[PDB]
Amino acid sequence: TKDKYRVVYTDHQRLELEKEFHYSRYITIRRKSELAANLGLTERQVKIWFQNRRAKERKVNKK
DNA sequence: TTGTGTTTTACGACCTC
DNA sequence: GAGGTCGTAAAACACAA
Repeated sequence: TKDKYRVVYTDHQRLELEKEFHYSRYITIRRKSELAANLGLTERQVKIWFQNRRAKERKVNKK
């Protein structure tokens, strides 16, 4: 768990994550571990962010 | 500045596998 | 039991009023 109470991710951190997301919708356990390490976040955070991004996409698509 | 509507992290519940 | 969606909180944001 990750607590007090949410962090803002840097413009760079977001950029990499968007790029990776365009590379593939679902991140591999390997990739997850690369990305976390290069971006200065946790594996869990990277997991979660990818889950939120997919929900955002579903939400934009419904609209 | 603050009211407000939208986005962004992060969770817990339940589901699938 | 790892991850998944999905509904939700609250903090951060945009920015017109």
